[PDB]
Amino acid sequence: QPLNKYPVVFVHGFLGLVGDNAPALYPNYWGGNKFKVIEELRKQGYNVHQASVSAFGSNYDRAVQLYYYIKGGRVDYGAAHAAKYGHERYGKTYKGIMPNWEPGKKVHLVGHSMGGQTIRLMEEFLRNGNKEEIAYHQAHGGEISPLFTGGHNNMVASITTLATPHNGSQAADKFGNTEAVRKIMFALNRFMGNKYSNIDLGLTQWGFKQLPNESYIDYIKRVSKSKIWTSDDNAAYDLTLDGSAKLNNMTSMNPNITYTTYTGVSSHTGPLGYENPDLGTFFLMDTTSRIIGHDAREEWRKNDGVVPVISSLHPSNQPFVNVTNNEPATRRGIWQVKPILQGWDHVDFIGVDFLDFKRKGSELANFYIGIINDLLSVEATE
Amino acid sequence: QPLNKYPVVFVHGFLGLVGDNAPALYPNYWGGNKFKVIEELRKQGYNVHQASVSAFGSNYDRAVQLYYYIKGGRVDYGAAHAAKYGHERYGKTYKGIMPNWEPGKKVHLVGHSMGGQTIRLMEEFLRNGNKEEIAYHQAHGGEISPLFTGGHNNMVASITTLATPHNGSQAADKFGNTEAVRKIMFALNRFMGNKYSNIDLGLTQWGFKQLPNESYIDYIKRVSKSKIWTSDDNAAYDLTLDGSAKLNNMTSMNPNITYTTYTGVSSHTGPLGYENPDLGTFFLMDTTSRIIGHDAREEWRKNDGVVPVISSLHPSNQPFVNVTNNEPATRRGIWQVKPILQGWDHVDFIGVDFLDFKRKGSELANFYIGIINDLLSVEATE
Ligand SMILES: OC1(c2ccc(Cl)c(C(F)(F)F)c2)CCN(CCCC(c2ccc(F)cc2)c2ccc(F)cc2)CC1
Ligand SMILES: OC1(c2ccc(Cl)c(C(F)(F)F)c2)CCN(CCCC(c2ccc(F)cc2)c2ccc(F)cc2)CC1
Ligand SMILES: CCCCCCCCCCC(=O)O
Ligand SMILES: CCCCCCCCCCC(=O)O
Ligand SMILES: CCCCCCCC(=O)O
Ligand SMILES: CCCCCCCC(=O)O
Ligand SMILES: CCCCCCCC(=O)O
Ligand SMILES: CCCCCCC(=O)O
Ligand SMILES: CCCCCC(=O)O
Ligand SMILES: CCCCCC(=O)O
Ligand SMILES: [Ca+2]
Ligand SMILES: [Ca+2]
Ligand SMILES: [Cl-]
Ligand SMILES: [Cl-]
Ligand SMILES: [Cl-]
Ligand SMILES: [Cl-]
Ligand SMILES: [Zn+2]
Ligand SMILES: [Zn+2]
Repeated sequence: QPLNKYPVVFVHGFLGLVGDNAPALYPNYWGGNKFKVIEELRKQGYNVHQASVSAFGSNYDRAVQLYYYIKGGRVDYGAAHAAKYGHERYGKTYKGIMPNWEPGKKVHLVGHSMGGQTIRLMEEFLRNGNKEEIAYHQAHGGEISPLFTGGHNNMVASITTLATPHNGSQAADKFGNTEAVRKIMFALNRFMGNKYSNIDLGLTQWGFKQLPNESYIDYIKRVSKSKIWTSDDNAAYDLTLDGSAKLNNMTSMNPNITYTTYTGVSSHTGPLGYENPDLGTFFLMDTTSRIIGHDAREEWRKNDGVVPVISSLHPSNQPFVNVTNNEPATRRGIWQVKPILQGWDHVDFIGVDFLDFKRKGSELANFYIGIINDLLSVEATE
Repeated sequence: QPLNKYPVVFVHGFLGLVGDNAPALYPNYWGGNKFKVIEELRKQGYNVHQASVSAFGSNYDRAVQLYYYIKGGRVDYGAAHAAKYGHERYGKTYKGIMPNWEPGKKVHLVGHSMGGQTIRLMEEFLRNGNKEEIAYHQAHGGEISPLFTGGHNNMVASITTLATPHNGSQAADKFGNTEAVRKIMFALNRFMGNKYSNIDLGLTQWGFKQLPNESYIDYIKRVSKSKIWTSDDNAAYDLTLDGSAKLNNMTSMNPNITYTTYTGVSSHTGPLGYENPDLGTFFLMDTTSRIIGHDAREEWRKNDGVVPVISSLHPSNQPFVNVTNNEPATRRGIWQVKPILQGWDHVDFIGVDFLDFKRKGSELANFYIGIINDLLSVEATE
């Protein structure tokens, strides 16, 4: 019935809120008003979905959530993970977009920004499991999530990433992951865990959910004891250069998966060889673009607002091949890096820059239809 | 003590809120963060002031308020005016920036946008009075505001306008002054008349101030009978082509006043000869710029976001002379039209476009120093 035999799952990045988990007035993550990715692709008869996973959590936490988003069930972050980092083992429970998901029934994964990292880690778990969980269930017994077992292959057809910081970003290193702004992010999460809140910012496993009969002062006190304040099991850490490198060092190429990347630049070279944001860079990335663009290492300067070009092309120590925009992108086992999109900033990929008239809806529709056609190709060359 | 002999009064336009009358978080009208016109000019030893007058009111109402802002005392809109339009005769009372203002003690007036119209009308009243008020106090006796008497000359040295819609704007005609959006404006003013409100949006003379012991429902009921809902004694009407024409038809050149105008362009000609806003046009003017730029009459298309160039150069029926940037702007009695600032939109003149990095503080400082210099010149060529 659907033109695509494998469902496509779109996976948002850091700070991403989608569907019913957004504020009353909020941009629509996948396409803004420029091209309503989910609705429009569906009207054209494609089977597509937008995952909802932790906005502020680690790639680990998100990757677990992604699995349960697709498969359905109670999120299980793993007993060893929970014990090591100091957060609940069990999380939200998901209906499941594909309850029969198993070897043989594949899914296409496309990720924006951090979503690309999240996708890689989930596949890692499927294929290779999680060593610390395997080891913990070996020593202490009990039940272990199948997600952490390994040996589950032939479940993801493609991994396609848009402006993903495969190699991290200095914006995290020098801003996002600093003490003062982590405190802000966590305070936000605390607040939005209050008992009148309808949005889940993705750190409730750390205890940021006020109980219905608990005072806010008692909430604050309970939650000041959480390890979140000092942990590295969070998005801000994972987007640093170190944090991303760690994911790179523990991931590996699946020879059956079609891997493809897209990258945007929205900076321009200035007097001294530093990079500054283009007029038309969504203004919220003004400061981060300048931090990146003024890097000591020259090859780390060009950026889409928050992720350097080097970081988005491909994970740095994984195999890649520079590809053309016209040629079929059909190679398995290798990062097919599409040609840099000139003038696209980080958020132009998802169409929410309503300030930028150069980036039009028809363009964005072509981009997404572009990706679907590549995915159709992958299906046809099996 | 002050380098300028005559105080300079800056007069904000439509929707302008200044000083103690702005919300908690709000751009500073005169210079934004780019150049703090009042503070900086003062530091350089100039005597300058920012008037506070009705943000939503007619040019008439604002013009009266301007007078009392400068002179001090209880705003008197005039008995005939009040009776004809159906609003209170008396308004707020002002401390007075210049209590001794009289023929011989002059003041420089610079107006942004509608502020330019307001300034013209005030001077008209000083010089020629108000015929309706003269006639009404003739017939019915009582006291009459000196503002409406006429014969007060030699009180304003200069009238300088920035992006003033002397000939009105289609944005008013086809948006601002339509039924539905006038209702929205008036509802806003109603709401901000509530008993907890600390901002005056300028229509309280129409009854939009909830009494301390009145219910909101009774407030709504009382105020639904106001003529404001159907009146032309409001800003939206006055910024229309007709509305501005009427001011033009009742104003005339004072041969002792130095008149000077500035105009911005922030549109570009498209495929078919229509004008579209430049990237860099403050986004809130996106829709108005397109309305203006798609006008049938070609010469009405080029615009700064909300004011067409034809409208800002000079009142259409008054004398003008195209001037150069270097030409001392020292002629009395004629509209000295300064050369168009390319890429300045309506709000770049006041520096509140924080999105536009092309328009820097040092540029805006030069523009304002420029104006002061011209004013110093006027003083010295007496
Ligand atoms: O700062 C960001 C970032 C990204 C990656 C890294 Cl690595 C880092 C970090 F930490 F390293 F610095 C930071 C996160 C989000 N930023 C602003 C959010 C945009 C927002 C939006 C977009 C899509 C939506 F569905 C909803 C809202 C929005 C707001 C208002 C609006 F008028 C339009 C759009 C942009 C980038
Ligand atoms: O709509 C405007 C208009 C002007 C003339 C005519 Cl003729 C017409 C009409 F009739 F056609 F409708 C309309 C009035 C104000 N508009 C937007 C408000 C700007 C705002 C601002 C400006 C100055 C301040 F001191 C403080 C805030 C602001 C908001 C948020 C922000 F991040 C920065 C600035 C722009 C033009
Ligand atoms: C007549 C009482 C209701 C007014 C409508 C809403 C005003 C908000 C209350 C302001 C405040 O308590 O700070
Ligand atoms: C503040 C007076 C002019 C605003 C009219 C345009 C605002 C509605 C369009 C939506 C948006 O601002 O992104
Ligand atoms: C991040 C902004 C959240 C939207 C706040 C306004 C909601 C409303 O007035 O209904
Ligand atoms: C269309 C009316 C303006 C308010 C909604 C836009 C704010 C947002 O981008 O979330
Ligand atoms: C709406 C209130 C948000 C709380 C801000 C606290 C920030 C901090 O403690 O660093
Ligand atoms: C019009 C915008 C003003 C919002 C101010 C809210 C606040 O004080 O936090
Ligand atoms: C630019 C919009 C004006 C809102 C001012 C107020 O709500 O008091
Ligand atoms: C937070 C970004 C600006 C809000 C968009 C608007 O005022 O229409
Ligand atoms: Ca952009
Ligand atoms: Ca501008
Ligand atoms: Cl939020
Ligand atoms: Cl499974
Ligand atoms: Cl929640
Ligand atoms: Cl009030
Ligand atoms: Zn975790
Ligand atoms: Zn009036």
